[PDB]
Amino acid sequence: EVQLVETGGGLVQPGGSLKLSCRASGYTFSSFAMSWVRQAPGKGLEWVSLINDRGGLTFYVDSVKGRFTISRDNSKNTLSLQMHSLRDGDTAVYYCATGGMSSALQSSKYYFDFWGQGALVTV
Amino acid sequence: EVQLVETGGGLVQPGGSLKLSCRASGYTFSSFAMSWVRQAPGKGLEWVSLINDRGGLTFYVDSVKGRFTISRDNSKNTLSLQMHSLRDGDTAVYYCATGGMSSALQSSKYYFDFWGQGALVTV
Amino acid sequence: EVQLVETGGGLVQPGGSLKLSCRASGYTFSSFAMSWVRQAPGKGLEWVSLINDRGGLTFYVDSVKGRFTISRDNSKNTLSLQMHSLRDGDTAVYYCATGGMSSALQSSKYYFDFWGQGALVT
Amino acid sequence: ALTQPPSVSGSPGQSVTISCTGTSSDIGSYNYVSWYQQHPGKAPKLMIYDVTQRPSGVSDRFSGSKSGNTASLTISGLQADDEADYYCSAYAGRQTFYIFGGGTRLTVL
Amino acid sequence: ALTQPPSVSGSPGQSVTISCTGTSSDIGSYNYVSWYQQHPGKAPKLMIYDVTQRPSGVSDRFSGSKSGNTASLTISGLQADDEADYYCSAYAGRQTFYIFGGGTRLTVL
Amino acid sequence: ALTQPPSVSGSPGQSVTISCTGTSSDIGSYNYVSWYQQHPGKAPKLMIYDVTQRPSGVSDRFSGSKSGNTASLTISGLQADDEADYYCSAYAGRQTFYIFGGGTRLTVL
Amino acid sequence: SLGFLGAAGSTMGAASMTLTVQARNLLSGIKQLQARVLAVEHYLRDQQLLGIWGCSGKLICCTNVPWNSSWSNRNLSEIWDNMTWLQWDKEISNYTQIIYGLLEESQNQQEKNEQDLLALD
Amino acid sequence: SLGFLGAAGSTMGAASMTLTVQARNLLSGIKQLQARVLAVEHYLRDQQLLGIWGCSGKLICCTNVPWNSSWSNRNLSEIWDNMTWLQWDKEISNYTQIIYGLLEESQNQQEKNEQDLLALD
Amino acid sequence: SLGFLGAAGSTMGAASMTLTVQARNLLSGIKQLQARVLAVEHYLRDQQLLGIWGCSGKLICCTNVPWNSSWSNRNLSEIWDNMTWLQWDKEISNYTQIIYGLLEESQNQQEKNEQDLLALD
Ligand SMILES: *[C@@H]1O[C@H](CO)[C@@H](O)[C@H](O)[C@H]1NC(C)=O
Ligand SMILES: *[C@@H]1O[C@H](CO)[C@@H](O)[C@H](O)[C@H]1NC(C)=O
Ligand SMILES: *[C@@H]1O[C@H](CO)[C@@H](O)[C@H](O)[C@H]1NC(C)=O
Ligand SMILES: *[C@@H]1O[C@H](CO)[C@@H](O)[C@H](O)[C@H]1NC(C)=O
Ligand SMILES: *[C@@H]1O[C@H](CO)[C@@H](O)[C@H](O)[C@H]1NC(C)=O
Ligand SMILES: *[C@@H]1O[C@H](CO)[C@@H](O)[C@H](O)[C@H]1NC(C)=O
Ligand SMILES: *[C@@H]1O[C@H](CO)[C@@H](O)[C@H](O)[C@H]1NC(C)=O
Ligand SMILES: *[C@@H]1O[C@H](CO)[C@@H](O)[C@H](O)[C@H]1NC(C)=O
Ligand SMILES: *[C@@H]1O[C@H](CO)[C@@H](O)[C@H](O)[C@H]1NC(C)=O
Repeated sequence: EVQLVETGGGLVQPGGSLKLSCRASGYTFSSFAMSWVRQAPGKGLEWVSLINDRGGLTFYVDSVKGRFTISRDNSKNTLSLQMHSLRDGDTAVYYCATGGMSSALQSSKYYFDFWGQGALVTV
Repeated sequence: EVQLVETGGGLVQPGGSLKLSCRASGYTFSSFAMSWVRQAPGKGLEWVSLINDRGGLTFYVDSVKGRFTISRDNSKNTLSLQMHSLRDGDTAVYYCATGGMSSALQSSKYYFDFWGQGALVTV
Repeated sequence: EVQLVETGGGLVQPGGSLKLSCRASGYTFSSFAMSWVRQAPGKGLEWVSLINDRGGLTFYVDSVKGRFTISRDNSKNTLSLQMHSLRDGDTAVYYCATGGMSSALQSSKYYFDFWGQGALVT
Repeated sequence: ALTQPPSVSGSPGQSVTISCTGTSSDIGSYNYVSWYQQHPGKAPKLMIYDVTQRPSGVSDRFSGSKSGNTASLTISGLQADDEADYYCSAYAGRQTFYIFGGGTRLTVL
Repeated sequence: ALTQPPSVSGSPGQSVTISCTGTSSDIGSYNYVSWYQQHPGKAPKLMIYDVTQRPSGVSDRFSGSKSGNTASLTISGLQADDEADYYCSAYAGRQTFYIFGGGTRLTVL
Repeated sequence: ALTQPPSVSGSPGQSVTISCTGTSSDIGSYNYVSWYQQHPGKAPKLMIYDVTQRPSGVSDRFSGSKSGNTASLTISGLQADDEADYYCSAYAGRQTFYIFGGGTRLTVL
Repeated sequence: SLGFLGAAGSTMGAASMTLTVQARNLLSGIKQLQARVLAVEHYLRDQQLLGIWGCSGKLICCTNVPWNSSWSNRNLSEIWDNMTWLQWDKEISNYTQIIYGLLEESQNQQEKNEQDLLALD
Repeated sequence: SLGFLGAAGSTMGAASMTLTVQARNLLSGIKQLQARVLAVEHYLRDQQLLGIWGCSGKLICCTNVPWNSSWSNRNLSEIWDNMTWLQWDKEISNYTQIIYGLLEESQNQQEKNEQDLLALD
Repeated sequence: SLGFLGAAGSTMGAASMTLTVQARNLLSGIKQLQARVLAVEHYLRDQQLLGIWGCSGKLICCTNVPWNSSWSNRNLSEIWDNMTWLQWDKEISNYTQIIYGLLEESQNQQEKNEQDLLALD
């Protein structure tokens, strides 16, 4: 029942700015924390960013801490990642997923229970 | 009049866990902070860990920060150090000593005022 | 109309400790933060230390953080820098400058609006 | 990252175990080691969360454990449909949130 | 330190631009940059503060801007009295307050 | 660690000084430099505590001082029973509590 | 906003979003003065209790006392999503003083520990 | 010291240096009891309001609510050096409750955010 | 526990371990009302004074004002181990207001310093 659909650009020259938006359905969007996980075509999975359910708190992997912004709009059920600088090493398939955190009064997560199809971003 | 006696084994192997329990008498046990220091057979002295008089606060040298636990039982007058992993580089005589800190309402220490005999631990 | 005049000697042995001072006029002394900026004879400008308008807060570059003390006296209109260790890379003209910080009830500075002439210390 | 075997193998019906080794501040301190199954061309599916828990909908043949700084996933009764790239990940702390290991290719002989 | 060209030149009346390049942690993130004019034998005088502001007493010929991590000074209508070593600076943060570049020698042809 | 002479020596009745040298973040900033006397096969005994204080029970022949970043211990009137391994130590802060120097073998000629 | 006690019938999680509303309504001849003084004494006794626990400036205050299960063995879903605060109050009433005692002891230890850490040069 | 309210005619910047003078003087038969009880209620209402905003222990409490300009378009020199607090209080009267509401909302998010940050192992 | 004031004859060190016992006991027809109000006024004046010093949430609060020796030339063991709080209060009575004045100035400077530190981008 749970679906995550990632829509965004697939090509950007180095130094470009792009946005990826993951729209969720089949569950209460505002009840789950969500994150983005990156996988270069020849590499394994890499965690990139994590956002809370409310959106007040954001965390990033050190490699992108000064260049990527994660935000979510809970009324449209949409999680968006805005990338800046977009240096070559960021060419990869990006996936959005639920999980990775809970808001203190919920059972813990620290795992990604639902994954989207992903989107390939070429730098 | 003060005596400190370190009881524990002297020979383990890498990846082992051991514990040293130091008994003390001749002073009020709960009135002094205590610590463990070590001396490699061919080297000088190295500070290993420090515990407060109440036992609530513990400090470790970085080399053992994630491996050693220091605790004290003020009713049994016993200072215990539990070692984990026990990498060969941890072979040394471990000395039980009284001093090194004081609980804000006491004169300062920053020295080790009483010493035991030393427990030789071989990995 | 605004003048900053540095006072102090210019030559000290290595391992010596020296003190510089700066007298200022033409403005309300207690209203501006101040700093010391240095320039080696063959180099560009380097910020060394900053003091608040009240003198309670001081900041230093890591390379001098444990050896320099910056202080000010708002009744004598004087800003003084006491140097210790004084290792060679510290040969420079030391300029007295006004600015670099504000009291949070003032507009932002983050620039140096007045400069003195500089005490050359070897 | 965590170290994993580049690949594992076994016969159909055989139990195959994939291990991942980390340090004391990673797998050791935090008992949150999850496993994901990524079919080539597909997004990873969650198979194991926590050290020993499994999401509903995941077959009882997938289980795992943690000992020291070593985590492992054991897949009993290996099926042809189990050929996939398996990854483990662990919570590492507040400064670095998650660490993924290298992928392990599970092939059915 | 900041990246700044060792020297620039031009004829009287020419527009000359002096660039300054830093990183995202300093000139990029913070809109707190400044430019100083140091004539040989004299202390530097402040020419620009903030990205586009100018102290009173400074001629309109001195202007500047910032885009991304690159800041610049432009002197229109170059005069013989403008021959000097120019410096850029920027606020870096609470841990590091100010960072300066090297000097640019502006010569009038 | 603190710098210490590997060994010193002298004749009975002479004054012998052992100089322990550290840095500004330890001996310099903190007025807590202790000295210990370790006979072979025995645990170290406290000889000096604080920069200039002596424990009760230790003879007046043991003294010490600090200047700049160098601290020293002096034994006047050296006796045959003074032969020992001497150590210096100092408080370094909250992250690093104590730093010991190398040992000095004191031999009586 | 639902107003004062509007969240009383809501779940424990949802009602946590209205903590400031009830707080405002705790402060806002002889009979009137006794009623006003009583309201002040109850407010101050609750604030003193929070102060002793180290929660003097917070509406939501996290502590270092573990939950002992005997007090209530419900999981987080049952407590926060399927119960109201009135039901919880009733369920935890017999253990409230025990918890309060532990909270006092925890803060006392922390104050001593803090005092010792600030004594390290 | 200028004494109680002696800074009332001074600029806001200068007046900010005497906050403890008025704070001390906020606390220092039916009529006597009603007036002193009333003084207590006003004190506690202001302290409760600071508490809700997370300012329970401060006289100068720096918060995370941005200034919206419409409330007052004066720059920092025009406000802190060329005005007294009485003039400001008159100028900002119509926006006082708006600011207070925003302050409450900001603190609520911070407490919830802190609660979540402390839930990360 | 020794109960309310049971530590009065104990040493200052030992007596410092019972601060919550007395803290609970400061708060817990015209005469009854007036005394209840008076107890509230004394409690609030002491809490307000602690707030001025930045100690609003602590029973043991460390400060940045040095001891001037003239106030008392005793060592730490002479005060904390060989004296009761009653003896100390008598010994230090003449300097109590001096100490309080210094504490106020220290906190005022600290608030300005915090305000300036929070203004560095
Ligand atoms: C009362 O319970 C119902 C159950 O559907 C829920 O929708 C509603 O929000 C609750 N009321 C309040 C005030 O929370
Ligand atoms: C929990 O409560 C039980 C009694 O039900 C008691 O024996 C035990 O000590 C308590 N444990 C803790 C950790 O407080
Ligand atoms: C509390 O104690 C009373 C004693 O009669 C008992 O009836 C009641 O069930 C108890 N409540 C709980 C929640 O244990
Ligand atoms: C009143 O204003 C004058 C300037 O007109 C100023 O000098 C004086 O200090 C002010 N008084 C107070 C109490 O601030
Ligand atoms: C400022 O207030 C006005 C109403 O006076 C409102 O429309 C506007 O959105 C506010 N601006 C911000 C940034 O909150
Ligand atoms: C507040 O609103 C009233 C409405 O009549 C207006 O007269 C008054 O000037 C306003 N005050 C301010 C400070 O905006
Ligand atoms: C009273 O003094 C004696 C002296 O030995 C001591 O043992 C006892 O604990 C003291 N009483 C209290 C209540 O501290
Ligand atoms: C201590 O108090 C005396 C007056 O009794 C005063 O002269 C002296 O300056 C004070 N010392 C300090 C360091 O404040
Ligand atoms: C306090 O002052 C009075 C004034 O008569 C004096 O008798 C007393 O000794 C003083 N006490 C101290 C402790 O200085």
